[PDB]
Amino acid sequence: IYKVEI
Amino acid sequence: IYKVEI
Amino acid sequence: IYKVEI
Amino acid sequence: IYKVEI
Amino acid sequence: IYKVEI
Amino acid sequence: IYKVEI
Amino acid sequence: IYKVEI
Amino acid sequence: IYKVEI
Amino acid sequence: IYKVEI
Amino acid sequence: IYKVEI
Amino acid sequence: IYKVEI
Amino acid sequence: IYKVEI
Amino acid sequence: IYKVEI
Amino acid sequence: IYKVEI
Amino acid sequence: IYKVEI
Amino acid sequence: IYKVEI
Amino acid sequence: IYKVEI
Amino acid sequence: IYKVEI
Amino acid sequence: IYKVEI
Amino acid sequence: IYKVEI
Repeated sequence: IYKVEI
Repeated sequence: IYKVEI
Repeated sequence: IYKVEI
Repeated sequence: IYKVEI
Repeated sequence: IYKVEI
Repeated sequence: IYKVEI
Repeated sequence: IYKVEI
Repeated sequence: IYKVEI
Repeated sequence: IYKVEI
Repeated sequence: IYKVEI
Repeated sequence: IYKVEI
Repeated sequence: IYKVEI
Repeated sequence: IYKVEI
Repeated sequence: IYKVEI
Repeated sequence: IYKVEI
Repeated sequence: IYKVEI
Repeated sequence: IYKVEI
Repeated sequence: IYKVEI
Repeated sequence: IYKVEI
Repeated sequence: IYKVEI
């Protein structure tokens, strides 16, 4: 599970 | 701006 | 399952 | 703007 | 199942 | 503008 | 089943 | 700006 | 598990 | 600015 | 002026 | 499906 | 799916 | 002026 | 998925 | 002026 | 994932 | 002026 | 992950 | 003016 955010 | 994935 | 958003 | 997928 | 939206 | 599909 | 809309 | 992953 | 952030 | 990892 | 396409 | 407009 | 606009 | 694409 | 804008 | 991409 | 901006 | 990338 | 800025 | 990288 992951999240990337800019 | 984001991506979430399980 | 995933979500991408701009 | 988004995409959601299960 | 999915949804794409602009 | 969208597409939904099951 | 699906729906597309503009 | 970040990334989180398990 | 990890997190990176700027 | 950081990184954390287990 | 635009084009939209699914 | 598409639409173009000027 | 896409949109281009001027 | 823009382009968006999924 | 992407967006470009001027 | 920008570009965003996932 | 990335963003470039001027 | 910047670029961000994960 | 990185960021460059001017 | 800077660059940060993990």
